[PDB]
Amino acid sequence: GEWFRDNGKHALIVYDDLSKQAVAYRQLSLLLRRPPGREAYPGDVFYLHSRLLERAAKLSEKEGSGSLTALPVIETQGGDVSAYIPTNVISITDGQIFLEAELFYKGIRPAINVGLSVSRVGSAAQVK
Amino acid sequence: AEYFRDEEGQDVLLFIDNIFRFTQAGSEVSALLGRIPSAVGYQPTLATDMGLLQERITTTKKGSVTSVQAVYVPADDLTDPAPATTFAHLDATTVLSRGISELGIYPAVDPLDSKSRLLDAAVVGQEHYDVASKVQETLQTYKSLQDIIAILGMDELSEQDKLTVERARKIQRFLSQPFAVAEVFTGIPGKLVRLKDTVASFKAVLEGKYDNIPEHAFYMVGGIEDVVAKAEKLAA
Amino acid sequence: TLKEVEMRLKSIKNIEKITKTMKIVASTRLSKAEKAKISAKKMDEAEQLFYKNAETKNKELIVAITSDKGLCGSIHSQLAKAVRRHLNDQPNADIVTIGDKIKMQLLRTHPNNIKLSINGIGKDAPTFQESALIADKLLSVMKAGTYPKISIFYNDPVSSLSFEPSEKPIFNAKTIEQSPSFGKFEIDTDANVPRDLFEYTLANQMLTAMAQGYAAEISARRNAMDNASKNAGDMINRYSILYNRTRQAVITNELVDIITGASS
Repeated sequence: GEWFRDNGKHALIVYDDLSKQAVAYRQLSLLLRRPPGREAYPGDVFYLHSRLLERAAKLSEKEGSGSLTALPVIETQGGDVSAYIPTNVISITDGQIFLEAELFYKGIRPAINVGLSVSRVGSAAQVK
Repeated sequence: AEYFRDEEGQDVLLFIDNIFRFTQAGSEVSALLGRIPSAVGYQPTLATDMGLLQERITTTKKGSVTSVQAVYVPADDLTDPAPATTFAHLDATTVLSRGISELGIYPAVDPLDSKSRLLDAAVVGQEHYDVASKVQETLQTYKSLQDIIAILGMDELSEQDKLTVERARKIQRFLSQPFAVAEVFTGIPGKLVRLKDTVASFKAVLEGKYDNIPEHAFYMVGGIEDVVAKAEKLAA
Repeated sequence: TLKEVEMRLKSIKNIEKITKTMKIVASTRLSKAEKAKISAKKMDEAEQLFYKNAETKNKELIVAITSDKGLCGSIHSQLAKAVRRHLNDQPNADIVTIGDKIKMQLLRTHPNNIKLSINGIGKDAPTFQESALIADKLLSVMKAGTYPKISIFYNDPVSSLSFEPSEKPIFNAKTIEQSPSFGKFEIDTDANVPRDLFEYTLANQMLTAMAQGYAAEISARRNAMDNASKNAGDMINRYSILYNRTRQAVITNELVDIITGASS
């Protein structure tokens, strides 16, 4: 994606999903016998996800006005929005679209839970 | 199964009961193999282990594979790492829950907590998908009001909610079915319902054309015709 | 499981707060309800003694008033059910419903066999003028001569909690003219006194029935809300127990994982 970003085009990258990447890193690190952390995840998973997340940007006109946009996906288990990986990724991301199973079965689809959802860029991104 | 698929050229039907134990085996050897324990003691390699196992169970250009896998759920807690990893691999999932089985309704499939890729109208046709949508919505509405029911009784709801709850409690039982294998366990003859009859029956129930019947008529019977027959049999 | 018990806890707690606030509100309104009941009973009882001097005796019109305000016990519907049974046992009658809850209950039992439009009254305690106006409107569309048999269906407080439906017939104007057992009473046939006494009787009986039903309804809603608070407390306690057990279990899993990590 950075090729499109740096050459003045616009690209959006979707990760489906970063939690399984973290699980793969947990396996890899544990078999390297690095010390475990919370919930047996390795001690630098935040430094993992942040390195991926920070690459999203819109470049200034000094570098051709290109942009890379990220839309990662997280599979929370049992609604544990406070879990280690969800907590870190929430701390990292600009805004969160929360999807609630209860609304989905209630026929409201695509079931975005508006009250919990947040966007920081907000009004600057919408068309007038 | 793979040799039959790739060499004989036949389509094959593969049953695996129950695949969960595979992962559990990996746990047992994990400590003696010297791995650091993963979450709740599972082996670190769980994800790629199940991958190397189950990515082999797939249709290919050389032949079709239809497979049914059943997973034991420790403590009936679906959040356990093994079933949670397993969800990613299945095209269709139908959770069985003690919540309905303890009430004695069988086969006790959870009509809310299940999914399939073929649900969309592009496959079943709109007339089927709409009935599916309204069935799920009705059951979910009943569940959402069930908390209040406990405190204010069935009389407290408005007419719309009360009628919706009546429809929901009818439907929830109408999903029950006497399996041919289950005769031993139930004394009820087995009933097999074709898909079109099922869609028609649930559309009929939602459209109010069979509203008046007591709940007991829907329980352990297949097809609306046999529901009517049981209604008459219970009236006698 | 943990989050499910948390959400159901939140729902139960919300409903319980509603129950407690409504409990205090109904407890406050009950006193004025009772005082108005006593006044109406005294007045209509004097009227009833004046009738007793006559030794009163008997499509028929039945008027039943149940407060439109919901959140009460089943009693509001139950009386509507009881009269419905009385309707079944006497198909010659005609039914009139004076309230929203009774209107809903009757609509499920006899939507079009007989029609009498009444609504919007249950927002406040009864008053003599309201009952008189409602009575004048009630017989206006169906002459009393077309309904010589009459019935009024009300609720009475068997106790602070207990409630009991009952009724008292409206003595028709034709019946008031027949002077059954009233031979000793002073009369003047030149006057409208029969019809005037009919209309006054209908107004006073409407007032008495409304007052009795209203006091019984307020008492019933208070008692029902107390029972609701009881059930809500049981609900919250049980889910709280399951809540803390589940929390300890998950924390135990986390503890075990960190313990095994450290030892290696």
